[PDB]
Amino acid sequence: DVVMTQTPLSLPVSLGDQASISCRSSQSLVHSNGNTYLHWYLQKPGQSPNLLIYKVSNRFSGVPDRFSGSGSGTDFTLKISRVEAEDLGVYFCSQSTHVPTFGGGTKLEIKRADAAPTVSIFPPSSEQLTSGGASVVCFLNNFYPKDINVKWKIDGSERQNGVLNSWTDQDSKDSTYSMSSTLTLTKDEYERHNSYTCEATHKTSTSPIVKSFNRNEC
Amino acid sequence: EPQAPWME
Amino acid sequence: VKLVESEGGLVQPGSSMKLSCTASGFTFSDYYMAWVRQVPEKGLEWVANINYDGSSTYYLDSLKGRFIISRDIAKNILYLQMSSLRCEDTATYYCARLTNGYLDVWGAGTTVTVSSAKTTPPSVYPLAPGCGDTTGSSVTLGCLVKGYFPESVTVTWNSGSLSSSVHTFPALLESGLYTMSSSVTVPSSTWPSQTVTCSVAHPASSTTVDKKLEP
Repeated sequence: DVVMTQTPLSLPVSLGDQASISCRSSQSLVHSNGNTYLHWYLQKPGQSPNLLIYKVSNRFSGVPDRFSGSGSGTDFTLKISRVEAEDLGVYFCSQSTHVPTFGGGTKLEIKRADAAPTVSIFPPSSEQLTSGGASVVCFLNNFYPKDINVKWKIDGSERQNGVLNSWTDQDSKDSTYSMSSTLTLTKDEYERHNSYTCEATHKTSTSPIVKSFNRNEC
Repeated sequence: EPQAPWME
Repeated sequence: VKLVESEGGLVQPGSSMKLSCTASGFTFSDYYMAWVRQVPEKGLEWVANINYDGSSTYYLDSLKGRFIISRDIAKNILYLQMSSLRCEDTATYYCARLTNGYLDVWGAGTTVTVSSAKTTPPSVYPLAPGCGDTTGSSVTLGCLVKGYFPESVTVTWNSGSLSSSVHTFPALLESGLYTMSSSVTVPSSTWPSQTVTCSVAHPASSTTVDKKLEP
């Protein structure tokens, strides 16, 4: 059972700079027939994998010369020169010399200047309330870096339980991320409190961004 | 010319 | 080019299902074919492959012969029969063309969910500014898609004609049902004067919900 170990797990790089990704195999990938069946694939956000490099160093049709694969035996490298934003995604190595297996992937992240989130809050819709549910939503849009914390307060008190946080992958259009934070309550609990607040801590600011509403004005 | 080398 | 997988969807544990994949644009019996699957958290796993005429196949050993890969050369179709499914078979399955040991064409992928739970369509709720908030030069609207099973849904805005400023957030499971959301931003002068509607398609329940956003 041949293990493919990729290094690093995530790689941040500036546009125009070079990225280098390592793939090691636990057994030599030189087949008895002399070929080395070591290949590289790229999976962009929301897409299927696509072939980038086959048999160590061969660029697939449509892949620019910026992408270069090298190595031998058990040690392989993918180098991407002059990184462009659309290069971002997960790079996987694969071997098919033996029973075929895949590396765990390396996520290429594009560096940009720190950008603050645009934060929006929404109360539960009357449609949802009509059904006994109450979700409060905060969208945090177009921020960088990806690390960000959202804290919900109900009548001033933090509520940890019932929160679903979901990040997008990185957008190649502007190298930013967005995330959705949803606090789901029952209508019963929702109607017993008035103040609903989402606070975003991100470091593009010293003080958290706060967005809030009062249920009675809604 | 294998196609599926490990099958060899 | 192109490989297109059949709809996957929900299957009860212990039950069986068959995926198909339709190939266009090449001499089908001139290429080996393969199935690969991807789980979140995570990793790709080779499932099976088949030679030109179908006389020789390879299978991931741990499948214990429960899966059968086959091809109809007269119809340009690749099949994966899957028997006695367990939760561990839940994944996105990709059809792929195999050449000299590498996969040089991949399908879009189709998800298969092995669960005893019932198919449930999405509830789709509007997300609009409320509560006496003021409004600037733009407005961010959204849709909250809650309570559905299995994955996946697709959300579009104005039948796809609004696309530039859209964010779609990955689904999360909670209490055995999925929740996801989508946001779009438009200039304030243009809403509500020029309507904005989110369309949510959920193949597993054969349902589409087209929710109009109101102030």
